[PDB]
Amino acid sequence: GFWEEFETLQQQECKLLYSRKEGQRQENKNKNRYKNILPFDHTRVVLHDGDPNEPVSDYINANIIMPEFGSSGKKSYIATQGCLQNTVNDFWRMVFQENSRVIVMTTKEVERGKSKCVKYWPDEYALKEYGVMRVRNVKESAAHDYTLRELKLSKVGQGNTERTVWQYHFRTWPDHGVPSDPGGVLDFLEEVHHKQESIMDAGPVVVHSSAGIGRTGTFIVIDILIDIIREKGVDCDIDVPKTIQMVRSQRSGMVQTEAQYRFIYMAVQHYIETLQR
Amino acid sequence: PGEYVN
Repeated sequence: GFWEEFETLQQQECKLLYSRKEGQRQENKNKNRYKNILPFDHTRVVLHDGDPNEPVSDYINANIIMPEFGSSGKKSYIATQGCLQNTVNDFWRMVFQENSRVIVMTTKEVERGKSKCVKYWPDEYALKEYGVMRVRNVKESAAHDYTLRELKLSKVGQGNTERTVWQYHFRTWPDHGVPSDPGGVLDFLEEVHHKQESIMDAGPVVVHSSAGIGRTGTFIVIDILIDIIREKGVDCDIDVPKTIQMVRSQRSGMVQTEAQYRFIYMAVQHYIETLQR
Repeated sequence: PGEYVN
């Protein structure tokens, strides 16, 4: 039962209470959108190469999520919150350092009067410097449910560091609850998957939401489960609770609501039914 | 910073 399964998961959280001390440091307080939502220390993305005048330059509210313990970076994700005004530069340091080539944005910049992500990309055709990083917005391609932005990211002053980063911005997720059917998300995730698959040396896919746990966990868990079906077929074992437990061992609270939990099952079933057609 | 309870 969906209701019983999600409740059992919500109770099991007491054994994934790993340290979150770095995000609790005074220097990092203003780098978190939400005081209570912090990365586990052992899976957090540690930022190197920071300004040597900054006493703490190694922190972003983000964790690596591996679907399996041996996963390559190309098969992994970074779950993170939407940028704050003061973390846009750190976000691009993270994207560059981790060799990420695909970003999945699951919110608008603002929903119901609240900032869910400060704009971290230039206007179409424009060039912006974000700290030491330079970003050109080469082209935007607008679909029904999402916009794709082809971004070119490089380190200022250093040639031959340029790489293309593809930002898939899902724009129609409802302000409350979840989409009433998963077709839009499934089509979006299919494009994300093929783009990531096509890039030889790609690092983890960056996925973000206001806190980096609810919509972020929903998209990541759907993506993991559909990839199992890609490899193993429509009759394979699918274990939604165990997959949620795996991602929750790497960032607290992934998948926040019962509607999200039901949406994951619905997305997987629709993926299966399109294949069977 | 605030509190995410969704």
